[PDB]
Amino acid sequence: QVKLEESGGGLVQAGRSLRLSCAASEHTFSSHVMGWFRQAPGKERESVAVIGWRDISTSYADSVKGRFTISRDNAKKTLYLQMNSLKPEDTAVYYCAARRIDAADFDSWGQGTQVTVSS
Amino acid sequence: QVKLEESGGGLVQAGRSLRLSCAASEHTFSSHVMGWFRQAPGKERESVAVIGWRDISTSYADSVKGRFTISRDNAKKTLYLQMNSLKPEDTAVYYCAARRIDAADFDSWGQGTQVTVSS
Amino acid sequence: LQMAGQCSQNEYFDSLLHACIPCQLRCSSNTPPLTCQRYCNASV
Amino acid sequence: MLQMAGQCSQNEYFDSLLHACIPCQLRCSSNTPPLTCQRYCNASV
Repeated sequence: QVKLEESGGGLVQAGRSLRLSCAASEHTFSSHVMGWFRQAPGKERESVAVIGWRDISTSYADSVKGRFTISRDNAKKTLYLQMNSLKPEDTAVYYCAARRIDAADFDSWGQGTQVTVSS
Repeated sequence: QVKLEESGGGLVQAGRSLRLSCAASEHTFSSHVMGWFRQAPGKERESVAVIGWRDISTSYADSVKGRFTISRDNAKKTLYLQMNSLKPEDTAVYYCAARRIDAADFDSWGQGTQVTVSS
Repeated sequence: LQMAGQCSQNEYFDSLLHACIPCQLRCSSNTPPLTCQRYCNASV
Repeated sequence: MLQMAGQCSQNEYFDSLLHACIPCQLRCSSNTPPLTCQRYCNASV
Protein backbone atom coordinates (compact mmCIF):
# COMPACT_ATOMS: atom_id res chain seq x y z
CA GLN A 1 0.00 0.00 0.00
CA VAL A 2 1.04 3.66 -0.43
CA LYS A 3 2.62 5.33 2.63
CA LEU A 4 1.36 8.70 3.91
CA GLU A 5 3.15 11.40 5.93
CA GLU A 6 1.24 14.30 7.44
CA SER A 7 2.25 17.78 8.58
CA GLY A 8 0.86 21.27 9.13
CA GLY A 9 -0.95 20.84 12.44
CA GLY A 10 -0.67 23.15 15.41
CA LEU A 11 -2.41 25.32 17.97
CA VAL A 12 -4.30 28.28 16.49
CA GLN A 13 -6.92 30.80 17.59
CA ALA A 14 -10.50 30.68 16.36
CA GLY A 15 -11.07 32.21 12.93
CA ARG A 16 -7.54 31.63 11.66
CA SER A 17 -6.44 29.32 8.85
CA LEU A 18 -4.25 26.23 8.67
CA ARG A 19 -3.06 24.03 5.81
CA LEU A 20 -2.48 20.33 6.42
CA SER A 21 -0.38 18.31 3.97
CA CYS A 22 -0.08 14.57 3.32
CA ALA A 23 2.84 13.37 1.19
CA ALA A 24 2.39 10.01 -0.55
CA SER A 25 5.05 7.49 -1.56
CA GLU A 26 3.47 7.14 -5.02
CA HIS A 27 1.00 8.80 -7.36
CA THR A 28 -2.69 8.60 -6.47
CA PHE A 29 -4.44 10.84 -9.04
CA SER A 30 -5.78 7.94 -11.12
CA SER A 31 -5.19 5.07 -8.66
CA HIS A 32 -6.37 6.06 -5.15
CA VAL A 33 -9.30 7.76 -3.46
CA MET A 34 -8.02 10.05 -0.70
CA GLY A 35 -9.57 11.41 2.48
CA TRP A 36 -9.09 13.56 5.55
CA PHE A 37 -10.56 12.16 8.79
CA ARG A 38 -10.50 13.55 12.32
CA GLN A 39 -10.90 12.23 15.86
CA ALA A 40 -11.53 14.40 18.94
CA PRO A 41 -10.85 13.25 22.53
CA GLY A 42 -13.35 10.60 23.56
CA LYS A 43 -15.06 10.81 20.15
CA GLU A 44 -15.18 8.53 17.14
CA ARG A 45 -13.13 9.09 14.01
CA GLU A 46 -15.23 10.99 11.46
CA SER A 47 -14.68 11.61 7.76
CA VAL A 48 -13.97 15.26 6.94
CA ALA A 49 -13.30 15.34 3.20
CA VAL A 50 -12.89 12.87 0.34
CA ILE A 51 -11.45 13.39 -3.16
CA GLY A 52 -12.08 10.70 -5.76
CA TRP A 53 -10.59 9.30 -8.95
CA ARG A 54 -8.92 12.03 -11.03
CA ASP A 55 -10.40 14.70 -8.71
CA ILE A 56 -13.78 14.41 -10.43
CA SER A 57 -15.75 14.47 -7.14
CA THR A 58 -15.00 16.06 -3.78
CA SER A 59 -17.25 15.55 -0.76
CA TYR A 60 -17.20 17.30 2.61
CA ALA A 61 -18.78 16.93 6.02
CA ASP A 62 -21.59 19.49 6.54
CA SER A 63 -19.88 20.83 9.65
CA VAL A 64 -16.84 21.81 7.55
CA LYS A 65 -18.70 22.68 4.32
CA GLY A 66 -17.61 26.00 2.84
CA ARG A 67 -14.65 26.34 5.25
CA PHE A 68 -12.47 23.33 4.33
CA THR A 69 -11.07 22.39 0.93
CA ILE A 70 -9.44 19.07 0.05
CA SER A 71 -7.13 19.15 -2.96
CA ARG A 72 -4.32 17.18 -4.55
CA ASP A 73 -1.09 18.06 -6.36
CA ASN A 74 -0.12 14.99 -8.38
CA ALA A 75 3.34 16.28 -9.33
CA LYS A 76 4.10 16.94 -5.62
CA LYS A 77 2.30 13.65 -4.79
CA THR A 78 0.66 15.59 -1.97
CA LEU A 79 -2.87 15.82 -0.61
CA TYR A 80 -3.88 19.06 1.09
CA LEU A 81 -6.58 20.17 3.53
CA GLN A 82 -7.06 23.95 3.65
CA MET A 83 -8.91 24.90 6.85
CA ASN A 84 -10.42 28.39 7.04
CA SER A 85 -12.72 29.83 9.72
CA LEU A 86 -11.39 27.42 12.33
CA LYS A 87 -13.73 26.80 15.28
CA PRO A 88 -13.01 25.17 18.67
CA GLU A 89 -15.00 22.08 17.62
CA ASP A 90 -12.37 21.53 14.92
CA THR A 91 -9.91 20.49 17.66
CA ALA A 92 -8.89 16.90 16.87
CA VAL A 93 -6.17 14.64 15.53
CA TYR A 94 -6.42 14.79 11.72
CA TYR A 95 -5.49 11.80 9.56
CA CYS A 96 -5.05 11.36 5.85
CA ALA A 97 -6.07 8.08 4.26
CA ALA A 98 -5.93 6.43 0.85
CA ARG A 99 -7.57 3.44 -0.80
CA ARG A 100 -7.20 1.92 -4.27
CA ILE A 101 -10.12 2.80 -6.53
CA ASP A 102 -11.13 -0.89 -6.52
CA ALA A 103 -11.10 -1.23 -2.70
CA ALA A 104 -14.08 -0.38 -0.50
CA ASP A 105 -12.09 0.59 2.62
CA PHE A 106 -9.22 2.92 3.46
CA ASP A 107 -6.15 0.80 4.27
CA SER A 108 -3.39 3.46 4.12
CA TRP A 109 -3.17 5.97 6.98
CA GLY A 110 -0.81 8.73 8.06
CA GLN A 111 0.34 9.07 11.69
CA GLY A 112 -2.02 11.99 12.20
CA THR A 113 -1.35 15.58 13.21
CA GLN A 114 -2.78 17.55 16.12
CA VAL A 115 -4.99 20.57 15.42
CA THR A 116 -6.09 22.64 18.42
CA VAL A 117 -8.31 25.73 18.12
CA SER A 118 -8.65 28.04 21.13
CA SER A 119 -10.68 31.22 21.64
CA GLN B 1 -26.27 -12.06 7.33
CA VAL B 2 -29.66 -10.77 8.51
CA LYS B 3 -32.51 -9.73 6.22
CA LEU B 4 -33.96 -6.24 6.61
CA GLU B 5 -37.39 -5.00 5.48
CA GLU B 6 -38.18 -1.27 5.67
CA SER B 7 -41.43 0.63 6.18
CA GLY B 8 -42.82 4.02 7.09
CA GLY B 9 -41.66 6.50 4.46
CA GLY B 10 -43.62 8.76 2.15
CA LEU B 11 -44.37 12.43 1.60
CA VAL B 12 -44.50 14.78 4.59
CA GLN B 13 -44.76 18.55 4.99
CA ALA B 14 -41.68 20.45 6.15
CA GLY B 15 -41.48 20.78 9.92
CA ARG B 16 -43.50 17.60 10.53
CA SER B 17 -42.19 14.20 11.66
CA LEU B 18 -41.94 10.66 10.35
CA ARG B 19 -40.87 7.34 11.90
CA LEU B 20 -39.10 4.84 9.65
CA SER B 21 -39.04 1.17 10.64
CA CYS B 22 -36.70 -1.65 9.67
CA ALA B 23 -37.60 -5.20 10.70
CA ALA B 24 -34.78 -7.75 10.99
CA SER B 25 -34.99 -11.52 10.59
CA GLU B 26 -32.95 -12.15 13.76
CA HIS B 27 -31.92 -10.37 16.94
CA THR B 28 -29.41 -7.54 16.58
CA PHE B 29 -28.90 -6.13 20.10
CA SER B 30 -25.67 -7.97 21.00
CA SER B 31 -24.80 -9.10 17.46
CA HIS B 32 -24.98 -6.28 14.88
CA VAL B 33 -24.15 -2.64 14.34
CA MET B 34 -27.13 -0.94 12.68
CA GLY B 35 -27.30 2.17 10.54
CA TRP B 36 -29.59 4.50 8.62
CA PHE B 37 -28.20 5.93 5.36
CA ARG B 38 -29.74 8.22 2.75
CA GLN B 39 -29.14 9.03 -0.91
CA ALA B 40 -30.50 11.86 -3.07
CA PRO B 41 -30.67 11.91 -6.89
CA GLY B 42 -27.25 12.53 -8.42
CA LYS B 43 -25.77 12.56 -4.90
CA GLU B 44 -23.64 10.04 -3.03
CA ARG B 45 -24.93 7.78 -0.25
CA GLU B 46 -24.17 9.17 3.20
CA SER B 47 -24.59 7.81 6.71
CA VAL B 48 -27.31 9.45 8.81
CA ALA B 49 -27.39 7.50 12.08
CA VAL B 50 -25.54 4.54 13.61
CA ILE B 51 -26.30 2.46 16.71
CA GLY B 52 -23.67 0.11 18.08
CA TRP B 53 -23.29 -3.01 20.18
CA ARG B 54 -25.91 -3.17 22.95
CA ASP B 55 -26.94 0.43 22.11
CA ILE B 56 -23.93 1.77 24.01
CA SER B 57 -23.18 4.59 21.55
CA THR B 58 -25.37 6.34 18.98
CA SER B 59 -23.87 8.54 16.26
CA TYR B 60 -25.56 11.12 14.04
CA ALA B 61 -24.69 13.25 11.03
CA ASP B 62 -24.26 16.93 11.86
CA SER B 63 -27.07 17.91 9.47
CA VAL B 64 -29.63 15.83 11.41
CA LYS B 65 -28.24 16.15 14.95
CA GLY B 66 -30.96 17.13 17.42
CA ARG B 67 -33.68 16.20 14.89
CA PHE B 68 -33.24 12.48 14.16
CA THR B 69 -33.05 9.62 16.67
CA ILE B 70 -32.05 6.00 16.03
CA SER B 71 -33.36 3.31 18.37
CA ARG B 72 -33.72 -0.46 18.56
CA ASP B 73 -36.51 -2.63 19.99
CA ASN B 74 -34.97 -6.06 20.59
CA ALA B 75 -38.28 -7.69 21.50
CA LYS B 76 -39.76 -6.51 18.19
CA LYS B 77 -36.38 -6.96 16.42
CA THR B 78 -36.99 -3.58 14.80
CA LEU B 79 -34.74 -0.59 14.12
CA TYR B 80 -36.44 2.81 14.27
CA LEU B 81 -35.44 6.19 12.86
CA GLN B 82 -37.53 9.05 14.27
CA MET B 83 -37.29 12.20 12.13
CA ASN B 84 -38.49 15.49 13.62
CA SER B 85 -38.51 19.02 12.17
CA LEU B 86 -37.98 17.61 8.68
CA LYS B 87 -36.62 19.93 5.99
CA PRO B 88 -36.60 19.66 2.18
CA GLU B 89 -32.91 18.73 2.39
CA ASP B 90 -33.97 15.43 4.00
CA THR B 91 -35.64 14.28 0.77
CA ALA B 92 -33.88 11.06 -0.24
CA VAL B 93 -34.08 7.28 -0.37
CA TYR B 94 -33.42 5.93 3.13
CA TYR B 95 -31.80 2.54 3.71
CA CYS B 96 -31.29 0.48 6.86
CA ALA B 97 -28.06 -1.50 7.00
CA ALA B 98 -26.54 -3.94 9.47
CA ARG B 99 -23.19 -5.63 9.99
CA ARG B 100 -21.92 -8.25 12.41
CA ILE B 101 -19.85 -6.70 15.19
CA ASP B 102 -16.72 -8.41 13.81
CA ALA B 103 -17.21 -7.10 10.24
CA ALA B 104 -16.14 -3.57 9.35
CA ASP B 105 -18.52 -3.07 6.40
CA PHE B 106 -22.31 -3.02 6.30
CA ASP B 107 -23.33 -6.24 4.53
CA SER B 108 -27.15 -6.26 4.82
CA TRP B 109 -29.44 -3.63 3.30
CA GLY B 110 -33.14 -2.90 3.17
CA GLN B 111 -35.03 -2.22 -0.01
CA GLY B 112 -35.00 1.51 0.61
CA THR B 113 -37.87 3.91 1.13
CA GLN B 114 -38.56 7.32 -0.40
CA VAL B 115 -38.87 10.26 2.00
CA THR B 116 -40.04 13.48 0.32
CA VAL B 117 -40.41 16.69 2.34
CA SER B 118 -42.86 19.19 0.85
CA SER B 119 -42.15 22.92 0.87
CA LEU C 1 -20.41 13.50 3.06
CA GLN C 2 -22.02 15.26 0.09
CA MET C 3 -20.74 16.98 -3.03
CA ALA C 4 -21.31 20.69 -3.56
CA GLY C 5 -23.19 19.90 -6.77
CA GLN C 6 -24.61 16.72 -8.25
CA CYS C 7 -23.77 14.34 -11.06
CA SER C 8 -25.39 15.27 -14.35
CA GLN C 9 -28.55 13.53 -15.65
CA ASN C 10 -26.87 10.83 -17.78
CA GLU C 11 -24.31 10.12 -15.03
CA TYR C 12 -24.22 8.14 -11.80
CA PHE C 13 -22.07 8.40 -8.67
CA ASP C 14 -19.62 5.49 -8.64
CA SER C 15 -18.88 4.82 -4.97
CA LEU C 16 -15.69 2.82 -5.55
CA LEU C 17 -14.09 5.57 -7.65
CA HIS C 18 -15.98 8.22 -5.65
CA ALA C 19 -16.76 10.04 -8.86
CA CYS C 20 -19.49 10.89 -11.31
CA ILE C 21 -19.28 8.34 -14.13
CA PRO C 22 -21.21 8.29 -17.44
CA CYS C 23 -23.83 5.56 -17.51
CA GLN C 24 -22.92 4.62 -21.09
CA LEU C 25 -20.01 2.67 -19.59
CA ARG C 26 -22.17 0.26 -17.64
CA CYS C 27 -25.10 -0.08 -20.11
CA SER C 28 -25.23 -3.76 -21.18
CA SER C 29 -22.80 -5.57 -18.83
CA ASN C 30 -24.98 -7.37 -16.27
CA THR C 31 -24.40 -5.53 -12.96
CA PRO C 32 -25.85 -2.12 -14.00
CA PRO C 33 -26.87 0.54 -11.44
CA LEU C 34 -30.47 1.41 -12.17
CA THR C 35 -30.21 5.23 -12.38
CA CYS C 36 -28.45 4.38 -15.64
CA GLN C 37 -31.10 2.01 -16.90
CA ARG C 38 -33.45 4.55 -18.30
CA TYR C 39 -30.64 5.95 -20.47
CA CYS C 40 -29.18 2.42 -20.93
CA ASN C 41 -32.58 0.82 -21.81
CA ALA C 42 -33.43 3.80 -24.11
CA SER C 43 -30.54 2.55 -26.31
CA VAL C 44 -30.64 0.18 -29.30
CA MET D 1 -20.59 14.69 10.75
CA LEU D 2 -21.01 11.10 12.19
CA GLN D 3 -20.57 11.79 15.94
CA MET D 4 -22.32 10.76 19.22
CA ALA D 5 -24.03 13.32 21.54
CA GLY D 6 -21.72 12.29 24.44
CA GLN D 7 -18.10 11.00 24.49
CA CYS D 8 -16.17 8.05 25.97
CA SER D 9 -14.81 8.46 29.49
CA GLN D 10 -11.15 9.00 30.27
CA ASN D 11 -10.19 5.32 30.68
CA GLU D 12 -12.29 4.19 27.69
CA TYR D 13 -11.59 4.12 23.96
CA PHE D 14 -13.99 4.10 21.02
CA ASP D 15 -14.04 0.64 19.44
CA SER D 16 -14.81 1.08 15.75
CA LEU D 17 -15.67 -2.59 15.18
CA LEU D 18 -18.21 -2.61 18.01
CA HIS D 19 -18.89 1.10 17.45
CA ALA D 20 -18.96 1.65 21.20
CA CYS D 21 -17.06 3.12 24.10
CA ILE D 22 -15.07 0.24 25.60
CA PRO D 23 -12.97 0.10 28.79
CA CYS D 24 -9.28 -0.11 27.98
CA GLN D 25 -8.62 -2.64 30.77
CA LEU D 26 -9.90 -5.26 28.31
CA ARG D 27 -7.59 -4.22 25.48
CA CYS D 28 -4.27 -3.92 27.25
CA SER D 29 -3.09 -7.52 27.56
CA SER D 30 -1.49 -7.81 24.05
CA ASN D 31 -1.80 -7.07 20.34
CA THR D 32 -3.44 -3.70 19.47
CA PRO D 33 -3.61 -1.67 22.70
CA PRO D 34 -5.37 1.42 21.33
CA LEU D 35 -2.96 4.32 21.53
CA THR D 36 -5.38 6.23 23.74
CA CYS D 37 -5.33 3.21 26.12
CA GLN D 38 -1.53 2.77 26.32
CA ARG D 39 -1.24 5.45 28.95
CA TYR D 40 -3.72 3.74 31.25
CA CYS D 41 -2.26 0.29 30.64
CA ASN D 42 1.30 1.37 31.36
CA ALA D 43 0.00 2.36 34.81
CA SER D 44 -1.81 -1.05 34.98
CA VAL D 45 -4.57 -1.63 37.59
